[PDB]
Amino acid sequence: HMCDAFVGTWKLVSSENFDDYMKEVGVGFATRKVAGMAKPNMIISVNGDVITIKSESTFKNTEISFILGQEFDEVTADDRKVKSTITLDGGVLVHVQKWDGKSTTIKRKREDDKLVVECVMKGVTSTRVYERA
Ligand SMILES: Cc1ccc(C(=O)CC(C)(C)CC(=O)O)cc1Br
Repeated sequence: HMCDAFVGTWKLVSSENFDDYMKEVGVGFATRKVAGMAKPNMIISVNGDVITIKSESTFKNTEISFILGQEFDEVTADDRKVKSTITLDGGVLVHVQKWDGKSTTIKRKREDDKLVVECVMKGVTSTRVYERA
């Protein structure tokens, strides 16, 4: 029942500062423009200890399955090859991605009826708000 309140199908409804976050990550112009249009469906499910987060989008579909605290390989939507570790900290899913000596942290939280995604690269934060689909 660890991630019960995250499970479901969610649709992106708002984004703030995503272009700057993507710049800080190293995403190039064309990918930033096309990625920034997308309104993905995020599908979260749990089976035993395995959490799956899928993103269905007009830009790029992605899928990760993981066990909390156990590092895994991830190919991000912008085609970075990262090493990811996801933990639960006070009810927040905390996702750290490492690649090329860089790091970004993505936090996912339930707030009211929304799922709020905060993406941080150095001093730059983007906030992406999802509602139930
Ligand atoms: C270029 C690009 C396109 C999409 C995404 C994501 O959707 C994942 C995050 C950042 C975690 C945001 C979210 O899930 O809404 C990331 C990058 Br970089």
